Amino acid sequence: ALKRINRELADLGKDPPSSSSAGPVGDDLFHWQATIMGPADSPYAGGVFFLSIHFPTDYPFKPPKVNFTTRIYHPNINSNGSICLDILRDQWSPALTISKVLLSISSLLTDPNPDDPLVPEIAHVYKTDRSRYELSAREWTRKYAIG
Amino acid sequence: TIDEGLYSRQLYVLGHEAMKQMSQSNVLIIGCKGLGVEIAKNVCLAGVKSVTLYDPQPTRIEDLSSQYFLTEDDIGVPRAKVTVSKLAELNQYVPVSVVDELSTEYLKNFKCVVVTETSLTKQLEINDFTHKNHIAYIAADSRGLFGSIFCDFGENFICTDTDGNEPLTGMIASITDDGVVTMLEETRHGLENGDFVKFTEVKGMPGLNDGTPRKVEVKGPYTFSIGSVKDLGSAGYNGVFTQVKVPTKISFKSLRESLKDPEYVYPDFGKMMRPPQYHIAFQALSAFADAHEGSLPRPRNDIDAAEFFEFCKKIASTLQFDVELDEKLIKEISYQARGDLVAMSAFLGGAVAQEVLKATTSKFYPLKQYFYFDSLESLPSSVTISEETCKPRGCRYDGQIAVFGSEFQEKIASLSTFLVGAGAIGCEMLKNWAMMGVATGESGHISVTDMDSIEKSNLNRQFLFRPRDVGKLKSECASTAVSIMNPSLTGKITSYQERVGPESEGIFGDEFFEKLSLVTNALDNVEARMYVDRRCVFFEKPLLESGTLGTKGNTQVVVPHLTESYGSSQDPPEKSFPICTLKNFPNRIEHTIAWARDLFEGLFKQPIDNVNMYLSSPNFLETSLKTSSNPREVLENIRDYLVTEKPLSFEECIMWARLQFDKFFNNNIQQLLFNFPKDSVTSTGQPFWSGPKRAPTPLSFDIHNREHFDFIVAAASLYAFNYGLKSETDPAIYERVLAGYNPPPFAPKSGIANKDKQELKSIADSLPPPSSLVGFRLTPAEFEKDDDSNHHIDFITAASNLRAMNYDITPADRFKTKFVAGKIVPAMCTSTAVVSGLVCLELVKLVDGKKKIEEYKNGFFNLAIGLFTFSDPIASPKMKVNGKEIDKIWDRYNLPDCTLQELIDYFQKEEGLEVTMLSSGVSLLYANFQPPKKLAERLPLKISELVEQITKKKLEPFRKHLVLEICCDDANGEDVEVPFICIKL
Amino acid sequence: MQIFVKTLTGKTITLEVESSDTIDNVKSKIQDKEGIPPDQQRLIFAGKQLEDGRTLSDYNIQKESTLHLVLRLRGG
Amino acid sequence: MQIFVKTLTGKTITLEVESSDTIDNVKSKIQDKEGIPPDQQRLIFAGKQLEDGRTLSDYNIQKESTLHLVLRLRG
Ligand SMILES: Nc1ncnc2c1ncn2[C@@H]1O[C@H](COP(=O)(O)OP(=O)(O)OP(=O)(O)O)[C@@H](O)[C@H]1O
Ligand SMILES: [Mg+2]
Ligand SMILES: [Mg+2]
Repeated sequence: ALKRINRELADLGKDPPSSSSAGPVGDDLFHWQATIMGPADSPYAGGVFFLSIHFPTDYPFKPPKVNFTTRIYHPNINSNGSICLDILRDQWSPALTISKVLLSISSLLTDPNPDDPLVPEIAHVYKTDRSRYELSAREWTRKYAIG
Repeated sequence: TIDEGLYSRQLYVLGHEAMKQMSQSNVLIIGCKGLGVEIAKNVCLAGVKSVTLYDPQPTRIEDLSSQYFLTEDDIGVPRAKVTVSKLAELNQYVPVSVVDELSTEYLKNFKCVVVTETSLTKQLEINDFTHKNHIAYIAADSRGLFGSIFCDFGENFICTDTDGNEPLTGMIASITDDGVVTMLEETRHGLENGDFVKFTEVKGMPGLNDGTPRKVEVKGPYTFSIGSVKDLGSAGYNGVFTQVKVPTKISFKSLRESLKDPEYVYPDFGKMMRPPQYHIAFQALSAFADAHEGSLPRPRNDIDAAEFFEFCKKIASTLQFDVELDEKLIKEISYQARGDLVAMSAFLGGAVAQEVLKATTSKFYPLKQYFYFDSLESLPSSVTISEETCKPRGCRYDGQIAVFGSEFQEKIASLSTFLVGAGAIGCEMLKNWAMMGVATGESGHISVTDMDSIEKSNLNRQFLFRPRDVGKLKSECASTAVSIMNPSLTGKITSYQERVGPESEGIFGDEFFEKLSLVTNALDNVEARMYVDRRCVFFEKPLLESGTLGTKGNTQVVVPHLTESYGSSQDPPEKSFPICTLKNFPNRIEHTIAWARDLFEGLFKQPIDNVNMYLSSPNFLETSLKTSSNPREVLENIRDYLVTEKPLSFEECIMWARLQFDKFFNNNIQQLLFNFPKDSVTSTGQPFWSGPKRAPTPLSFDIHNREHFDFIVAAASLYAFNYGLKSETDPAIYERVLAGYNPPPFAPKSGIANKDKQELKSIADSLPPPSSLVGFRLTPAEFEKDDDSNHHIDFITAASNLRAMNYDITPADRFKTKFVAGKIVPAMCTSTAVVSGLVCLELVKLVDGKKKIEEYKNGFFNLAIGLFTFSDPIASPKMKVNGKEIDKIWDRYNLPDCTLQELIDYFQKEEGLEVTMLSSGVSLLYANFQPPKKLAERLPLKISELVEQITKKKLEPFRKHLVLEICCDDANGEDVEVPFICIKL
Repeated sequence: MQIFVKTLTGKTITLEVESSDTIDNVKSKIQDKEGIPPDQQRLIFAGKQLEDGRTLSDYNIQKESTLHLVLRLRGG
Repeated sequence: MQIFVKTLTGKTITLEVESSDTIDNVKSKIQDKEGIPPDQQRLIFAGKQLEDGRTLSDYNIQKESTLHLVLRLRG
């Protein structure tokens, strides 16, 4: 696991992710702290979201545990930071890199999926009153994702 | 009336009906040697109605080679008489008897008849009777490293289950007018051509819901066909399908008929020409015994071998067998005629016991009809095996010396093994080692470790433990039992109660491991397997891995510098459901059981832990306010469980349980339906509650309903346990308390600054001070499935069934709920016996020090279908480093405790490689991209000092080495893999 | 060429292959028909475990040959 | 030519296509008409699932053939 994790880290260092920056916490290779920038064409524009990534002892044969640490008002992210992503629960394979996961999370942020929601109330607000959802998302990203 | 406290693991393999039929079947066993006693033990543990033994032959010393119920004080006593008393203790529900004489008509009292150590004429005489009276007949034989099984269940055997798999079920998406059934998105039905299915809940085609099975024509992994459904309708939508398993009729031939034209079962496809040879060889053995007053050929005797081969020629000519006899193999069968190995006995006994259970239950596919097996690759080649070394010495190991010799006996007697785990496989392994004489020499020793204690359910397949041993440590009991079996092991066994893992390296350290000869795993989880595999790889010790699951099993061997390790291959992972499915949209009972388990943890475990930690840690609040993802939840839990909702009697517990019922089965559903009404549609215009999403309906509490009352009782009892109150079970108090309950009004909420922190502070300071409460603690509930009086499984079952009623899912019972929630692994005694036999057959290969990789076999088997297969181990991969051949697995660098700069310089000058990353454990000691100041600080330090500084933990005094992982690049910049580094402290 | 694969659970699978196909192609076909990733498949023919990077003709696998698809178990 | 695509709810969509048209183009037409992303469209004909990168002629789709459209939902 150590060699794979270091290879991914070096690959990140070589070619910058531009919109993301993940690295080990202190000197522990199995605990990373990543950062994601809110897409410009989204309610979360101009926001910095911190994620915690926990590689299991069996990596890459078990998915990393990725949790948001910043509060976000999204139909697919709940108060614990859990992310409704298929590739993190049962579709995980030992061929996906952390950069792919970060790109998937950014794409999820750019457009939510209210048809299979994790937070039914936010999904209902999104489906019925879109403008209120936009205002709430902007308020939350200004209150938590900036500073 | 099956005692589920004992047959818990076996019922998950067989079932209630199968065991009900088993409990009414009688088994007769002729022969009480190692094979016979193994079969009888497995049958008694299985749970047949009764067992009868017939063996009037007086005991002899050599019989102790594989008979573990015989002692040296029983010489001259009939074997059955001395074995019945010890067999009667294995299971209290299975009487064991002895008959001094056998008459043909007496056979009519038995459901199954097993025959061992009997001549062919007697077998023909018995089978001529059993066949025409419809009695299952099994005949087993074990000669040295060769074995044979024959089954004859009658001309009209009815098999109800042919593979032992659960019926397949699936969710449909659409059924066209031509019967083309399509599965949901990316879902496989798993059917085969010729299967039968029945449909339910199909809309648009009500005619398919009657329940008549229909033929299945598989057209792809996602679709199949059922025929023409023109009349029933035009097109069907949604619904579910379930496979229907139909009985089969199997016709067996009598032994007399099948001798001429046998039907073979092949345990190995690599040698398909052998079973025809063994068929002649075993008959020749019987003829030779008949011609010499029942005496088999003497060990490694050439005259007897020649006469035996003459008999083989005669038999082959008589039967018009157009097969060329392999002289070497047949004479090998002759040489080992008097062999009696405990490993072969265990293997064949497990197989034959499974066949007996098939006969008595009409389940699983039986052997049809001849099963000839050999493990001739285990014959030693590093020692002298001749007539002089194989002659008997008048000791209990004669049956083994007749195959391996005295020099190999000396080799076995000085082994130093290490057995990890003392479960079913551990007990079988200890028995096999005791019988084989392992570690009975001056320099021998056995070490066994296991941190668990004996429980009632373990007695069903761990025959070394008795009911009086419940509550004691497994390792001590196993060591004492095997010291009773073989007295020479007194003082040669050491038992530890230590878990093998990173925390026990102070006991199983360098000194402990350097003295071993091999390691044998008997574990039940993959983490321990991987850890022990890594330790064996580091210390370069042979490893024997084995595993079982229901009727399936496998065994693998890891040999230093020859094969790959256990961790070089990948296994399928456990399936975990998406959080969105469990939280809101379940459609299977497994989802509701997982939800109920999470609810149990969140109601009776987490709040109690938070309250207790608040009353112990002086700085708990501040740490929680910035550590947890929801400090508000922690504060609310503490407040509710300390002041707001602290019960003073059991009536308040009942009221709390009623409130929780409302919270989790009536109000959350109302909120969910407020967010997504049943008539809502998706963004594409499709209905929202279609397919995998089922529309729920709120539950209204009714005291008379059984599930509601069960939930109330279990929740109130668990809450009282948390607060230490006196619970009750009389329905009168529950009905009286719940009558006067006024539900608070509830209305779903439509929704519509920094003061929240002030509110959190106000809540925090409102809590009573820890000083005011000293010595006060709340007892958390620790999940325990094996106790049927703590209400854990009762609560989980009630919650799961209530949530199933919410979403219109078919509820399950306590049996299936315990199976799913407890992560129980089905277990059988027969599979354990087979795997132990295979492992002990590989152990002799390891002891002999075989070098070629084609001489070892990894084994896989499924007894439900009678499948056995073997394959050579995979050789360890090689690589080129600096123009040198390096083993990717078993090679390492040995360096002194130098500085980091010196290590880098050594790798640059010696291997011509540039070090880019260096890590130890879970820490990054050095990386090429670190800032220059940090490196300049870390460069002149020794590796031990660097590890201590980075990990912030001093190395223990017992630590004698460090393992480092290094990634380096060549001169051109291409990354080259290198083996790990072993720094000697 | 047509070959058969028998699973440890009793299922049978029919594959249409050629003698020149690599073991990787066979594993991919088995994944298509069963969903088992190639890295988790253990194929046995005539007492030899098939390894990636080689061809069928290396193992003398001819038409109507029977392979066994096996797996390890964690109990015990 | 013309073809018909039936959905899980009983709706029928008529499409004007050619035997040489790729599956991707047909999925693009279905996305333009119904708004369903191609990645979530699962088209089935005669018990076989249509795969991207191929053409209708590869599946022997002819005049006025009938397909079935189901949808997979991202988790
Ligand atoms: N890391 C470990 N170190 C030492 N012994 C272990 C370890 N993990 C498991 N064991 C032991 O291995 C044995 C596993 O055998 P088995 O699974 O048949 O027993 P069990 O877990 O007690 O029973 P059951 O699974 O039927 O409830 C048990 O003795 C267990 O204590
Ligand atoms: Mg236990
Ligand atoms: Mg266990």
